[PDB]
Amino acid sequence: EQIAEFKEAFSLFDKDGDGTITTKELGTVMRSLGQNPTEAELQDMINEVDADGNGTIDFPEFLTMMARKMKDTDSEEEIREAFRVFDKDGNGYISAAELRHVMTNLGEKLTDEEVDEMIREADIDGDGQVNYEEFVQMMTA
Amino acid sequence: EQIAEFKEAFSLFDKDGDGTITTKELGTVMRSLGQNPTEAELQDMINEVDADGNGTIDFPEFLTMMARKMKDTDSEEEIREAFRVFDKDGNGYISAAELRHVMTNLGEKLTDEEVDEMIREADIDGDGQVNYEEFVQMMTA
Amino acid sequence: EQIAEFKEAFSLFDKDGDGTITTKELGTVMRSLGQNPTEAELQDMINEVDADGNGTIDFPEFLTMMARKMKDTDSEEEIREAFRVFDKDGNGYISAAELRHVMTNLGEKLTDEEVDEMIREADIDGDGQVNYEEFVQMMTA
Amino acid sequence: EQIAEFKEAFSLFDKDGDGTITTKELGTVMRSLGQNPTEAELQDMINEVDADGNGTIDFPEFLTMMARKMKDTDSEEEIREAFRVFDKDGNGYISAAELRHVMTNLGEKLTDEEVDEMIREADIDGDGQVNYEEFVQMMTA
Amino acid sequence: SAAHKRYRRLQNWVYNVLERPRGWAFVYHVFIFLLVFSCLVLSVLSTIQEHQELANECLLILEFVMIVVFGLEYIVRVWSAGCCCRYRGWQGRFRFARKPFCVIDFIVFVASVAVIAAATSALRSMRFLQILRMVRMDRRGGTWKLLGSVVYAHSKELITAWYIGFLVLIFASFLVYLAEKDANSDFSSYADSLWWGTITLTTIGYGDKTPHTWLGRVLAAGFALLGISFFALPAGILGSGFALKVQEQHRQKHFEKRRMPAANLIQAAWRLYSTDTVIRSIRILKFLVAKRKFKETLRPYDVKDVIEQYSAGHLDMLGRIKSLQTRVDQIVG
Amino acid sequence: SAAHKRYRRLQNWVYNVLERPRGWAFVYHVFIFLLVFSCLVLSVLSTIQEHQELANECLLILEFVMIVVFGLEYIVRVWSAGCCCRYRGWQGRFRFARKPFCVIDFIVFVASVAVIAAATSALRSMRFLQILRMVRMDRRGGTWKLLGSVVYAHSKELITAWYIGFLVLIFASFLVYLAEKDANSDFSSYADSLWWGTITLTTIGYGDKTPHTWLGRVLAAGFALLGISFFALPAGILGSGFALKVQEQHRQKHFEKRRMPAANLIQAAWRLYSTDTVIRSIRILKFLVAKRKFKETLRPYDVKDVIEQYSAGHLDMLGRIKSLQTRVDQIVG
Amino acid sequence: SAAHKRYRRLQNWVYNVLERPRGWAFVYHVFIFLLVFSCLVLSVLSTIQEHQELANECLLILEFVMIVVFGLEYIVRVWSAGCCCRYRGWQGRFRFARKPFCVIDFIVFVASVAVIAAATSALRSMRFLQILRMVRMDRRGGTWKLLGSVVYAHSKELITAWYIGFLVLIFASFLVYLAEKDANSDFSSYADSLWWGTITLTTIGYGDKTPHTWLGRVLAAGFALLGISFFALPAGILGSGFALKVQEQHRQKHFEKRRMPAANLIQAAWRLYSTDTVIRSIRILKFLVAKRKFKETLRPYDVKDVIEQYSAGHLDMLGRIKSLQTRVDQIVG
Amino acid sequence: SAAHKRYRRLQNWVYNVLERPRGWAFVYHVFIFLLVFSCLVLSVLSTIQEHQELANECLLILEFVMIVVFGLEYIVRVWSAGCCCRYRGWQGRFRFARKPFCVIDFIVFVASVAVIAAATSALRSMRFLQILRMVRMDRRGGTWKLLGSVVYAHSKELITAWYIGFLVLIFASFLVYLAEKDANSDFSSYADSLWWGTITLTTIGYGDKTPHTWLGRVLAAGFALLGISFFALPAGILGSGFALKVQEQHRQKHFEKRRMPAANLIQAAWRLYSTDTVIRSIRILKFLVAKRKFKETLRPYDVKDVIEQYSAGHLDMLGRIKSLQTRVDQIVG
Ligand SMILES: Cc1cc(C)c(NC(=O)[C@H]2C[C@@H]3CC[C@H]2C3)c(C)c1
Ligand SMILES: Cc1cc(C)c(NC(=O)[C@H]2C[C@@H]3CC[C@H]2C3)c(C)c1
Ligand SMILES: Cc1cc(C)c(NC(=O)[C@H]2C[C@@H]3CC[C@H]2C3)c(C)c1
Ligand SMILES: Cc1cc(C)c(NC(=O)[C@H]2C[C@@H]3CC[C@H]2C3)c(C)c1
Ligand SMILES: [K+]
Ligand SMILES: [K+]
Ligand SMILES: [K+]
Repeated sequence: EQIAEFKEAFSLFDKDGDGTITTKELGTVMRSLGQNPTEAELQDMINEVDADGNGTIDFPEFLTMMARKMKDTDSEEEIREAFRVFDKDGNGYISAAELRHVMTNLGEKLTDEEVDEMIREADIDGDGQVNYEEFVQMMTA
Repeated sequence: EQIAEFKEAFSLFDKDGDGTITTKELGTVMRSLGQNPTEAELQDMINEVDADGNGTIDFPEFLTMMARKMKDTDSEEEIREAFRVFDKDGNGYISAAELRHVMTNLGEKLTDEEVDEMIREADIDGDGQVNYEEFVQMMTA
Repeated sequence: EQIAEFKEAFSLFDKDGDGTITTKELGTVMRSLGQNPTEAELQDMINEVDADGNGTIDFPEFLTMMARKMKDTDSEEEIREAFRVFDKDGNGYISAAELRHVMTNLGEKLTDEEVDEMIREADIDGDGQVNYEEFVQMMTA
Repeated sequence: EQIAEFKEAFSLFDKDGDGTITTKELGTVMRSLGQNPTEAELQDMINEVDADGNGTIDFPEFLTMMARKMKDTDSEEEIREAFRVFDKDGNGYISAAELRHVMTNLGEKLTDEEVDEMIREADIDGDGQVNYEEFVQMMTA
Repeated sequence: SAAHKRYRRLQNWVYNVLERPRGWAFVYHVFIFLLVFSCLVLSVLSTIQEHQELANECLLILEFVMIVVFGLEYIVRVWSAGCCCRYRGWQGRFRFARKPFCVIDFIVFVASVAVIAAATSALRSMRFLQILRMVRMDRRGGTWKLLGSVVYAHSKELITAWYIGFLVLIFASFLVYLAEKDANSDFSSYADSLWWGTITLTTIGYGDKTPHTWLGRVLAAGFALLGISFFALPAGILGSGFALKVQEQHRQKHFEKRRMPAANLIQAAWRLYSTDTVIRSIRILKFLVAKRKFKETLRPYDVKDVIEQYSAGHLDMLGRIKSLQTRVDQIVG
Repeated sequence: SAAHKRYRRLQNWVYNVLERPRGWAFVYHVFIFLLVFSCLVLSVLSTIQEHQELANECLLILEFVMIVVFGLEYIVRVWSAGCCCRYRGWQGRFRFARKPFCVIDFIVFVASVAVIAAATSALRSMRFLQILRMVRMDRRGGTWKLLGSVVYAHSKELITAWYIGFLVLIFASFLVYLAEKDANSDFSSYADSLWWGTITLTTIGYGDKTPHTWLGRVLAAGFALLGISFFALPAGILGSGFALKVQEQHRQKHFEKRRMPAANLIQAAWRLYSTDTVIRSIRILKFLVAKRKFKETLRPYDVKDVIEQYSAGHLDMLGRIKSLQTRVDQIVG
Repeated sequence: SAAHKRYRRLQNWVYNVLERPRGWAFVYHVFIFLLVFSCLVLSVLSTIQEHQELANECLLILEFVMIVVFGLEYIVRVWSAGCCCRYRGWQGRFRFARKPFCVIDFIVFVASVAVIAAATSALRSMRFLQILRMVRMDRRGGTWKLLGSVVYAHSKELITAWYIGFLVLIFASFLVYLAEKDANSDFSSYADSLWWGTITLTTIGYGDKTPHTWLGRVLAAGFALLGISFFALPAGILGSGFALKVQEQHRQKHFEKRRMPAANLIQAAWRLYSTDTVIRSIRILKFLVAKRKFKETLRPYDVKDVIEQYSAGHLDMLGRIKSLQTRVDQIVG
Repeated sequence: SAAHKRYRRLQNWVYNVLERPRGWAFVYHVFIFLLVFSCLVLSVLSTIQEHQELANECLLILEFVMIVVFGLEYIVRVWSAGCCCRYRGWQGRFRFARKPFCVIDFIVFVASVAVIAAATSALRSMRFLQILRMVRMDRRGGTWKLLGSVVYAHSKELITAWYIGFLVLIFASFLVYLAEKDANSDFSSYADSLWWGTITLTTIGYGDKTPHTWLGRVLAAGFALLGISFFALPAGILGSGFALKVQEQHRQKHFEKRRMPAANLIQAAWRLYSTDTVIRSIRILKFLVAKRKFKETLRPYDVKDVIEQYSAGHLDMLGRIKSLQTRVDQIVG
C-alpha cells in the first residue's frame, strides 16, 4: 500500500503515463504550487537519482528515494558533519543563539517562524546549549 | 578492382576531383540521403582518419578505413570490452532480454526491428543466454 | 571616538541603515566622487574583507580594515617584497631614476606630480639611491 | 648607421613619435601593404618581443629583433629540429620531392614559385636528397 | 548552580586537556609519557646487577607513584567524561556501559595491581601495555588509522612485493643449501639455510653463516641482487604513498569551502523533516542536492567538475544566441 | 533438464569459487595455500634429525592427502570448466586442447606422483613448483602482470641504475684488490674481491672479508659512498612508480563512465555489420567515433580534452554570432 | 669622495663575495672550506703516532695561518658590512648590536685563541665548530631551512613511523631477550637485547650479538620483517617529499609574474599613505586588492581561480544576452 | 654508380646498425658486449691458479680475436661514417678532424696493442676501459646524460643531504672515539673511528669495529638513528625524481604535436631569408611567432595556456555581443 501511494504521487508528475519524470514534468508540478526552480536546479535534482544518466527519473528510482528519505547512514553522518562545522569546542554542542544565527543568516535562510519551530523541537538545555547529535537522530529515524 | 570500387565511392564525396573530403563534401552526401549530422559530428568523423590533421580525408586514408572495417584486433577487443560492461557474472554470457534492454534503451537506441534482427543473428541458447564473444567474432571476420 | 568616526563613514555607504555595504552602496558613493569602478572591481574590493562570503561588508569588518590600514606585518613584508622585485643587487637600494621609471610606466601609473611627492618624501641619498626598507616602515607606522 | 636605418623603419610604425608600437600602429602599416592580420595575430607578434608586457614594442626591443634576425643559436637549433621531424632515417637528409610536398601541402603553404626558389637554393645532390643542416646554416649566417 | 557551573566548566577544560591535545596544553600527555619512559629506564637499568638497593628503592617509589597517579587519572577521566551535568556522568554511563576501550583498561590496571601487591616479565609486560595505554591517544589509533589507510590503499601491490620476495627467499635458500650442504657446516640443515636467507635478503648480514664455495657464492650474489630490492619495496611504496598523500592534503585543504553548503544542508534536512506526498518528494530531492554540494566542497569537487560545468554553461551560451536568433528570424528576418 | 540445470548452476558456482576469488569465498584458496604451507613446514622440520618417525608419518599422511586432493581438484576444475552444458566440457576441450598452462600441470603432477610412488630434492622442488601451482591464480601472473608493467615502464632508467652500479662494482673491486693484494689474505684473488664488492655495495656486509690497509680502507669508503646508492635505486624507482600508479588509478576510476558508450559502440558495430559503398563508408566512420568515445571514458580522456571542446564551443559561438551579424546587416542594418 | 666612492664600491663587491655566493665568485668560500678541511686532515693524520715532528710543525703553521686569516676575515666582514657609508659601519652597529650570530662567533674565536695560546679535544672540537662557522652560509641555515620545512610538512606521519618503529623495537627486544636469556650469553641483560635490536632493525647487523635458539631465531626473523621497513620509512618519506617539492618548484617558477603586480602594490600603498574618511576607506580596499594580486601571482593562484572565473565570465556573457533579450522583446517583440 | 649506390646503401645500413641501435638489430651490440664480458670472465677465472695452460691459451685466442675484431670494427666505422659518397669519408674527416671521442679510442687501442705485443693490471685495466668503449653507445653518455640531468635538477637538496650526513659522520665519529678510546682497542686512533663511522652510517656494518662500553653504545645508537637516514636520502631522492620524470614523459609525449608547427617554422624562416626594412621587420616577428608555436607543442605548453586562452576567447565573445548591442541600439532601440 505504501508503494501504491508513491505510485499515485509519481503519476502526478508523469501525467502522460510514460513511466519517466523529466525536467518538464518535475518543474511543471513545482511551479503549479508557486515554486520557481531554475532549469539548472531541475537538472541537479533529477541527476541525484538518475542512474541511467538519461535525464529522467523512473518509478524504481522514485520509490527508492521516497522509501529512504533521510534514514540512511550517509545522511546521518553528513548532517552531523555539517553541525560539527559550527562546533569549535568539539564537544557535540552548539548554542541556541549560534544555531539561530546560522539558520537565519547563511544559505537558504530560515524564516523566524521556521527557526522558532526548530529551536522548540530540539530539547534545549537550561544553559541554552543544543546537543545536535541527538537532533540528528530525530531527523534520521 | 576492390581499390577501384573504393575510388568510385570516394569520388562521390570529392566530386570536384581535389583528392580530399572535407566536412562540406562528407555532410553534403550524408544529407542527400536524409541524414542530419551536426558540424561537430562531421569534424569528429573526419578526425578519426585524418592523420595530416588538416581537416580532410584523402584517398589513402579512405582506402585504409574501407579495407579494414572492423577486422582489426583493436576493434575485436574494444567491442568485447563493451559487452563485458554488461556481464557481471564474468562468464562471457549475457541474457537475450538484457541485451534487448540495453540495445533499445541506452545510447542511439535500436528500433524493435533492428534489435529483433540482432537477436535472431546471435545463436541464442535454449535458456535465453547469449555468448557474446562469438557474436564479436562474427562482426570481426 | 575613533569607532564613532568610522561608524559615521560606514553610514555614508549604508544610508538605509541595513548594517551592510554591497556593491550598490560602495559603487554609488565612489561614482558620486567621480570614480568609475567596474562591477568586477567592486566585487574584488568587498571580497577582501567579507568573511561571511555573502557579498557584503558589515561594520565589524569595516572597523577592522580602518583600524588596521597598512600597519600589519603582512603589509610590511609584501610591500618590501614588491620593492625587492626591482632590487637586483639585493642590497636594499633602488635608484631614484629607476623608482621614477617603475612608478610612472608600469601598472596604475603615477602622475608626474604624484611621483615627485613620492621621491621628495623618501630621504634620498646624495648618489640618488633610495633605501626602500625605511620607505616601507614610514608607510607602515 | 645601421641603428639609424632601424630607427627610420621604427618611425614608420610609430608615426606619432610616442616611442612605442601597439597593435594599431603595427596592423595599420601591415594592412597598407595589403596584408590582413587578425587582432590575435597582431597581439602574438608584439608579445614575442614585449618584455614590459604592456602590449607595446619600444625601440630597444625593435632594434634587438632587427639586429638578431635568425642568427641566434636558438633559431638554428629549432629550425634544424623542424627538419628532423621529417627525417625518419636520422641521417640529416630529406628528399627534394618530400621537401616539396611538406612546403606546399602543410601549414602556410608555399606557392609553386616560392618552393621552386627554395629547392634551387639548396645545393641538391644528384640523387635528389637535400642535406638540410647546411640549409639551416645558410639561413642562420 | 552558577558556582557549580564554573567548577563544571573548569572540569570540562581539564577533560579536554586530558582528552584532546592542543598546541600548548600537552603537558599532561608529555608527563604521562615521561613517567612511563622513566619507569622503562629503571627497568632496563635493572637486570645488570644494580637492583641491589638503588634500583630497587626507585622501583618501589615509582610503582607507588604510578599506581596512585593512574588511579586518580582514571577517576578524573570518568568524572569529567562529559560537560557540566547530564554529560559528566550520564553520557559517561552511555559510553562505558559497552565499550571495547573503557572497562578493559580498568581490568588491566586492577589485574596488574593485584599481581604486584596481592619476575621481570610481569613488571615489564605491564609497562609496555602501559605504552599501549598511551597509545590510547586519538582513540588508540590516530597513527594506526593513518597507517592502516595507506597500507590498505596499496594492498594488491604490497602483496606483489611480499609474495615475490618470499618466493625468492624460499628458492634461493634451497639452492644455496644444496650448493653448500657438504662442505660448509653453517648450512647443516635447510632451516639454517632459511635463517641465512632471511638475514641476507633483508641486508642485515650478521655474517655468522656465509657461503664458502664458489658455486654457492655465485648463487648467493645473484639471488641477493635479485631479491634485496623486493625486501626493500614495501618501505619505498609506503614512503612514496605517504608523501603523495601529504601533497594531496595540501591540495584539498586549499578548498574547504563549507560555509554555505554546511549551513544549507541542515536547512534542507530541517525543511524535509518538518514536512511531517509530491511536496515531500520535492523536499527529498532538494535535500539530496544539498547533501552532495556539502560533500563536494570538501573533496569530491575535482577537475571533472570544471568540464561538467563548462559543457553546461557553454551549451547555455550557444542556446542564448539561439534565443535571440529565433526572435530575429520570426520578426525581422 | 531442470534438475540438471540446478546441479550445473551449483557446479558453475564452484567453478567460479575455484577460479575467480571474491571478497568472501576465498576459503578454497586459503586452504590450498595452508596445505602447501604446512607441507613446507614439515619439510623444513625435517633435515634436523626429526624424520625418525614423527616427521616421517606426517610426511606420509600429508603426501597421501595432497595427492588425493589435487587429483580431485584437477578433476573438478576440468569438470566445471564451463557453464551448464556445451561449455562445461566443450569449451573445456577448446581451452585445454592447446594451452601452455592446461596439460603442463597434469604432466608435472603425474611425473611427481610417479617419482614418489613408482632425496630431499625431489620432495622439496616438487613442493615449490606447487607454490607455483598456487601462482596459477589470476592466470599465473596477476602479480607478475603488475610487476612486469611497472618494470617495463621504467626500463631505460632501471638500465641506467644497473649499468652504473655494475661499473662501480667492477672498478672498485679491482682497485681494492690491488690495494689489498699483498697484505690482506682475504683478497687472495680477484674473484674474492668481487665477492667482497658485491657484499659491500649491497650493504649486506658480512664482515668475513674486510680491507686492512689505510689505502684500501679509503678506497672502499669512497666507492661505498658512491655506489651503495646505485644499488638501492631500483627499489626506490619501483616503489615510487608503484605509488604514482595507485594515485593515477584513483584519478581514472573516478571517471569510468562507460554505460552509454558501451551500448553506443555495440550499436554502431551492429549497424555497420548489418549493412552487408558510400552508405557503408559513413557507418565505418561512425563506428570509429564510437570506439574512440568508448575508450576515452575509461582513461584516454585527458586535460587537452578540456580545451579541445573549449575551442570547439567558442568556434560555434563565433559562427552563430557572425551569422547573426550578417543577418542584422541584411535586414535591420 | 669620488675616490672614496670607488674604494667603497670595491669594498661592497668584496662584501657580497664574502656574503652572497654567486655562479663564479665562490673562490673565497671554497678556500675557507679547503682550509678547514686540510686542518681536519692533519688532525686525523695525528693520533696515529705521526705528530712527532712532521704533523706537529704542520699543526703549528696551520694554526698560525688560520688564526691570522679568520682575524682579518672578521675584520673585513664587519668593515664591509654595508655600502659606501652610513651602511658600512652604521647598519653594521645596527645589526651586531643585538644578534644571535654576530658576537657569538667573536666569543668563540677569542676563547679558542686564549685556550691554544694563553689535548686533542680542544683542537678538534674547535675545528668542527669551525665547520659550523662555514655552516654560517645563507644565515647559518639555508640547508637547515630547507630540511626543517620539509620535515615539518610531514610531521604527523614521520611521527607515525618513529612511534611504530620504537614500539616494535621495545617489544621485539623483550621477546628475544626472554627467548635467549638462558642459553645465549650475548643476551645477558635486557640492555644487551636493546643493543641487539637497535643494530638489527636498522639493518646494520654487526653480528656480535645473534640469536642461537630456533625460537629466538624465528622471533627475530618475524620482527625484522615487520620493523625494518619502519626504520626505513623516514628516508623514503623525506626523499619523496623532496622530489615532489622540486617538481612543484618548476611549476612555481613557471608563473612568478610580478612585473606589474609589484608596481601596482607600491602604487596603491603610496596612494593610501599620501591620503594623510570614506575616501581613505576606498584606498584601503584597493590596497588590499593589490596586495592579494601581488601574492597570488607568486603562488596562491590556484586551479580554483580558473573555475571561479569561468563561472563569472560565462554569467557575464549570459547577462549580456539577457539584457539584449529583454530589449528585443520590448521593441521588436 | 648504381651498383656503387646499392653497395653504399648496404654500407649505410651497416653504419646505422653499428651506430644507432633499434628494436631488433642489436646483435652487433650484444655480441661486442658478450666478447668483452667473456674476456672479463676468463680474467676473473685467472689469478686463482688456473692460468697454467687452459686459461692461458684462452687468453691468447681471445686477445687475438679481440684485436682483430676491433681493428676491423674501427675500419668499418670510419669507412661507413657517412652515406654513399661525400659523407662516407668527407664528413668523416669533418667529424674526426677534431673530436674528443674519435682519435682517442685509436690512441688507446694502439697503446694497448703496443703494450701487449711490443701483469694483471695492464690486461684488466685495458678491458675495463673497453667496457667504457661500449659506454660509447649513444655518444658515450645516454645513461650519463639522463643521470646528470636528474642529479643536476635536485642539486641544492642532494647537497643538503650530503652535508648534513657528513657533519653527523664527523661529529659522531669523534664522540664515540672519545667514549671508546681507553677500553676498546678497535678505536685506537681517530682514523679508526672514522672507518667505523663510515661503515656504520652506510649500514654496511662489517662488525670488525664495535663499541663495547655502554656510553659508546648509547652514542652509537643515537647517531645511527639520526644519520642512517641521511646516508639513504640520495637514493630516495633520485628514485622519486626518476619516477616523476617518467610520469611526466608520458604526460608530454601525449601532446607531441609538432607536425604543422614544425612545417610552418621552416616556411616562416624561408620567407624571412628570401627577403634578402619594415617588410623584413614583419617577417621577423612572424618567424618568432612560428618558432614559439613550434617549441610549445613539444613541452612549453602548460596549464597557464588554458587560463589565458579562456580569458581571450571570453572577451572575443563579449566584444561580439557589444557589436550586436550597438547595432540594436542604433536601429531598433
Ligand atoms: C617478504 C616480506 C617482507 C616484508 C618487509 C614484509 N613486511 C613489510 O613489508 C612490512 C611493511 C608493512 C607493515 C608490516 C609489513 C607491511 C612482509 C610482510 C613480507
Ligand atoms: C646492479 C644491479 C642491481 C640490482 C639490485 C639489480 N636488480 C634489481 O634492481 C632488481 C629489481 C628489479 C627486479 C629484479 C631486478 C630488477 C640488478 C638487476 C642489477
Ligand atoms: C625510530 C626512529 C627511527 C629513525 C630513523 C629516526 N630518525 C629519523 O627518522 C631521522 C630522519 C629525520 C631527521 C632525524 C630523524 C628524523 C627516529 C627519529 C626514530
Ligand atoms: C654523505 C654522502 C653520502 C652519499 C651516498 C653520497 N653519494 C651519493 O649520494 C651518491 C648518489 C649520487 C651519485 C654519487 C652520489 C651522488 C655523497 C656524495 C655524500
Ligand atoms: K648490514
Ligand atoms: K656484519
Ligand atoms: K644494510
